[PDB]
Parts: sequence; C-alpha cells; structure tokens
Amino acid sequence: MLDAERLKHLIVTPSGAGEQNMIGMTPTVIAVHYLDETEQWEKFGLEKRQGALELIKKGYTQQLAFRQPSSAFAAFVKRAPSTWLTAYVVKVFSLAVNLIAIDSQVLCGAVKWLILEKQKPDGVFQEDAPVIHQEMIGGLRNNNEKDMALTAFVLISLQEAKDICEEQVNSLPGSITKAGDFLEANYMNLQRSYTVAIAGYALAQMGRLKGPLLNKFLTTAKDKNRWEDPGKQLYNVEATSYALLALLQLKDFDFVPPVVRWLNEQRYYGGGYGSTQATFMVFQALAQYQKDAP
Amino acid sequence: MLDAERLKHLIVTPSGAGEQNMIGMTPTVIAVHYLDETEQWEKFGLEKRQGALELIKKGYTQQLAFRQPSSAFAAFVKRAPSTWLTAYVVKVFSLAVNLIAIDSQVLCGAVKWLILEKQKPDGVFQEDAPVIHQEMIGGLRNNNEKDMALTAFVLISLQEAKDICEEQVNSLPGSITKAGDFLEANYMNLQRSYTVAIAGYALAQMGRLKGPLLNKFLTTAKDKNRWEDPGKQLYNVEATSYALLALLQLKDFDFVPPVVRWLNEQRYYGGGYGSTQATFMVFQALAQYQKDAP
Amino acid sequence: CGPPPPIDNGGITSFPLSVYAPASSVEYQCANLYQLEGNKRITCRNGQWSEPPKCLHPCVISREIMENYNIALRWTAKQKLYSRTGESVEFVCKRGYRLSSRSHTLRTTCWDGKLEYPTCAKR
Repeated sequence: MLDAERLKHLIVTPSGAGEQNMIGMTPTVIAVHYLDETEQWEKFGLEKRQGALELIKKGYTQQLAFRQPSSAFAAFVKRAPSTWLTAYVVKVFSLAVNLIAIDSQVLCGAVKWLILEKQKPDGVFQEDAPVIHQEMIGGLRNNNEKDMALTAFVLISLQEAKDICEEQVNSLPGSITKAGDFLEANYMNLQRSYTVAIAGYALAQMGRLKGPLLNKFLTTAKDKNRWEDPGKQLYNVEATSYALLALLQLKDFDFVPPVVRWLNEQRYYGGGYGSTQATFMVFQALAQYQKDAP
Repeated sequence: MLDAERLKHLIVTPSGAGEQNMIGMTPTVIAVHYLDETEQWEKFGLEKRQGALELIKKGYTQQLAFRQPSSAFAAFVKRAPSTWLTAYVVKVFSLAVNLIAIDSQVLCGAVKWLILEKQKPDGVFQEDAPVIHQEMIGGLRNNNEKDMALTAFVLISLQEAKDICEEQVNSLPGSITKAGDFLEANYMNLQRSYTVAIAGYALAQMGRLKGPLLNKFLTTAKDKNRWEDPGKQLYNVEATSYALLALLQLKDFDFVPPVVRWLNEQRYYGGGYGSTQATFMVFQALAQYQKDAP
Repeated sequence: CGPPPPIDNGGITSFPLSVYAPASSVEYQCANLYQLEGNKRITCRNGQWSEPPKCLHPCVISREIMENYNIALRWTAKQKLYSRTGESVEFVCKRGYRLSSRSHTLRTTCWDGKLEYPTCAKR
C-alpha cells in the first residue's frame, strides 16, 4: 500500500484543451479511487475528499467543451476525432461515474461512436487521428504491434463501460466479442512484453486467457514479478500493472505477491510529464489488489 | 528441408546503390519465398514474416531510385545500363509479386528495354556495361561461352515475367522464341557444365530440351548427382540448382533424388562473400522441389 | 410504441428512451463498412414499430484463407482486405498456378459476408 501522504501531489486542477484537461483529470480521479479502496482518508484528511471531488467535477465539465456532435473527442472541437482519446475518456469517466454525477449520454455516446464508427469488421480498432500529446498514451507510443495494443486498450475501455452502457448501446456485447476474437487469433505472435500484458488483461476479462495463451502471458514475466521491455521505464510500470490486473482476474493469487512487491519497490507515485498511463494504471491495479485480499 | 532456424541470417536490410541494394534485397526475398513455399513459418516463427516483408519493400523502393528513363538499371543513374543487372532485377521483382506491390510499369518496362535494346537479330543478349560487383553474378563471371550463359540467364528472367508482361510487351513472345532458337542451335557445342545447366533449364522451360540435347544435359552431370566445373564450388552449387530446376521442369523424378541429396550435403545456407546467385538459386530450386513431391 | 428494436451491427442515431407512441421516428446507422438495407427511418404508429433496416455484412479477405486456394490479391494490399457488400475483389493465381476448371473468374463479388474464392490448380 502506497502511503496516502506520498500522494498529496496527485490532486491537481485540470486545465487546457481536449487532451491536457484529461492529463490533469487523471491523477485526481485515480487518487480518490486508490484512497477510497485502501481506506486512508483518516491518514490523509477526509475534509480533502470533498475538494478533490470538486476538482474532478471541474475536469468533467471542461472536458464536455471538447465533445463533438458525433460524441467523439479531440484536442480541439474541429480536429479530427481520436479513437484513442475517446476510449481514454470512456476509461476515466467509467471510473469517475462512481465519484460524481456523469451524464450517461456523454459516456455511452462515446462508446457508440467507437463501436459504430471505428471498429473494423474483424474487430480491430483503428486510430485515424492520433493524439497530439504522444506522452499521455504510455507504451502505445512505441508504434509497432499497434493493432493489437490499440484494440486491447479500447476493448478494456469498452469492458469498463459495459454495465453502464449496454442498455443504450445494443451493439456493445457483440463489439466486445469481435475485438476479443481478434486479440485471441493473434495473441501468440505477440513479441513485446507490453502488449502481452495489456492484451492479456483484455482477454482475461473475458475469460479467453487460457491454455497456450495463459502460459505465454505467465512466461513473459521476467523473474516472475514483472513484465518489461527495453525502453522508457514508465511503460514497464504500466505493463506490469496490466498484468497484475490480469492475474487478479485469473484469481491466480499465488502469483501476485511478487508482482505487488516489485511494484511497491518501484516507489513510483505518479504525476508529471508523460506519466498519464502509468499513473492511472499503477493505482488502479493496486487498488484492485487491496480490495481483492483473500 | 533445410532447417528453418538455420536461415535467420538471410533477413537483411538492403542498403547502397543500384547494385549493392540488389545484393541486400536477394537473401531477404528468397528466404521469404522459401519459407512461404515449404510452409515453414512455424519452425522459423510466424511473427518474423511481417518484418521480412518490410525489408523487401525497402529494397524494392530504394531500387527505384536507380531506375533510368529507359526503364533499365545501373549502379549509378549516370552509368551506362547493365543488361545483366536489369535482367536480375526483373528476376527478383518478378518473384516478389505476391509478396509486395510491384508496379507492372517498372517490371515490364525493364523487360521491354532488354528486348528492344539488347537482343540481337539472331537472339543473343549482350552486356554493354558489366556490373561493378562481379562477385554478385555467380557462374556468369567465368568469361567462357558468355553469349550462351548470358542469353540463358536473361531469357530465364523473361520467362519469369512472361505472365505479367506478355500483355504490355507485344514483342515478348517473339524475343523468347528467338533467344530459344539461339540456345538450342549452339547447345550441343557447349563445354562448361555451368552453361549446359543454365541453358538447359532455359530450354526445358519451353520444352526445347529434347532428344540429343536432353541427352547431353543429363550425361554432363558428374556421378549423375551434380553439374560442376573446376573452380569455386559456389558456381557448382548455382549450376546444380539450375540443373535441379530443369529436371523438375522435365518431371524427370527418377533423376532428381541424387541431385537433391548432393545439394543438401553441401550444407550451404546462403551468405558469405559473392553469395548472391548461389543463395537465390539454391533456395529457389529447393523450394520448387518441395512443391513438387508426388 | 416502446423502445425501438435492436439491429445487428447497427444502432439508432439517437439516445434511446422508453416512451414513444406515436408518430415518432427513430433512425439507424450501421457499423463501419456495413451496408444499411431498408429504410434508414422507422416510425411509430398504432403501438407497433414499422420494420427496421438491416446491416449487410462486409467481407474480410485474409492471406490465411487465400493460401488454401493458391490465390493472391491483384493490387496487393496485404494480407488483409476489407470489402463492402456489393464491391468486387480481384485475385490472381499465385506463381505457378492456373485458374482451374471448375472456376470461372479471378474476380468475385462480396454479398453480406459471403465472397467466392477462385481456385487455382498448378501447372
């Protein structure tokens, strides 16, 4: 458990356009999430929760200014819509709906655009207008094995939004399955540790991480405590958080302790330029761990 | 079936000018071709294929930089066009057609120039600007029976491009017959095993390997297992590979096994100095053999 | 009229709601590369909804399948090709193969997720 006192900095006020606003929104949202699940508001000061919430509301409200009529998002209202950003908004809002009042139409409208506009017949999601801030997308920035990584990222977002939107968006279950199909058919050709981690969580969420696939995911971990690749270390923090969440999905409680320890050993507390994915992902997984204590 | 794993070194990124670019392009095209035909992408690794395809595109693309307005090729844009290089390009590209997009304009335009600019009325093809890298032409380097060895090599490229080009080049079938006319005319006067092997294959493709000609070819093989001459073994590997392709053309399955045995027993997996032709030829012949297994 | 019917690979262009009757009209759109068949608009009258459109399937062409047929795409976009319903696709036989007797063309049309693959035999 990362000590509450080391997180005071994740409480930021969001500003900027369609991408930067989400960059500021992220830390505050995941921080309130982690503190709620670890029950550290006493050690942190309960009176601070309400203020964080107001910051989150503010992030949500100014994000709506970049909502296009199609229900998609971009850095600016007349920039071509980003598949990635729209899914990322879905990922955050789908968590944030539990903290503050979020309009279902905004969230599920983003979900329907993704599904009806951006998914290919074989289930892969395509980015047609990459985000400007390539530092907010974590290990996806490494542009190779992109179909599988983008498809995984979006799929996870969709799974996150499922219970919230299945009612307004009938095509959701089928979209999820078709993306699941694509990840499954190609999961064995994956080379990067990053992708095996994120696609592995995506498949694990469905229960399609099994047999050879399960084995391959489990046997990509170096020292059986982390998933990593050469390059920017934030990517490895991020990927290993995905694996933690995947393993947690498999109820493989006998594998998580090392991974949880290596993560705690990183002494990483999120925040700063380029930290968006690692911050959201590190605190979501450990939150998941703390609520999954058997 | 030359063990897949033993071919890792054949995937090479192309670099340099009109000639050296084609030297890099060669191992990559032929290795991909070989693994496609023998369906060995599993012993070799299916995730490696896509990377190799990119390498092929690179070579083909940078090779275009040395295409001349006449549609022929040389090591430098300012250097007189080589008959042999242009014909080799046709051979490589023609064999890459289902691998990457090859512009029929490039392919057939080079075919046209070979015919209307470098064939004699009697049929022979003539080199008016020999390549700088004399090591990249294998057995043609032995300057004996050049008119025959060059005529067969070029004709073989023409037979390779026939399907795609016959429509855009009206003179093609005429040129093919005429070169063929010259080949069988002087085939019986041949002395070098290399030449009887490469001319033999050329004639065999048209069915012009018959009677005494067919007879001479078969009996020029030493120990009925190889075609060979004094000198570098690589020339004999190259020559025995053409021979093998000829036999297959003859459906003479009774003669091949000793030939295929001798080749495999040479344990030559491409690479090394002056490897271009032996690399291209051995893997072409060995792949054809696997496709023809009744 | 209650909520509009669901259609496969498509959805209404508006935020659904549980009370419609009557006179109301809802519109559908299909997913990317799917082809809407029927009237884009459905209407409410007498309590029942008028028949919704349906989404004709595209075809996705893969080397994986093409290999069984000794075939390749003519304008070599992969490996993988998406073709909409109605669009035709042009193959070639792969090197060393011919069209084959029981096959009539190397160009075929996609219909609602069905595409004929030409066979090629080998000379």
